[PDB]
Amino acid sequence: GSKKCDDDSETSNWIAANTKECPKCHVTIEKDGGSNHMVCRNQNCKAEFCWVCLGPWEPHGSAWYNCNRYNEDD
Ligand SMILES: [Zn+2]
Ligand SMILES: [Zn+2]
Repeated sequence: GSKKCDDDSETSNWIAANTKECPKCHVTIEKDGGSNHMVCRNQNCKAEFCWVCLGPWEPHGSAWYNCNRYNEDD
């Protein structure tokens, strides 16, 4: 299956389902796996956002805004 090492981001053959980008500047990022506190890697951005829905992390930080990681209530 892995002919190469998927090291090339240019192809984006892996990012298609193994990674996502910043919803603000659209820079290739990578989920940590912790408390969902995802922050941009772009030094010209560094915006913190909810990786799950790719929305603002600020309302998600126990403020009032709830989100659905893998279990949707919808
Ligand atoms: Zn960004
Ligand atoms: Zn969210």
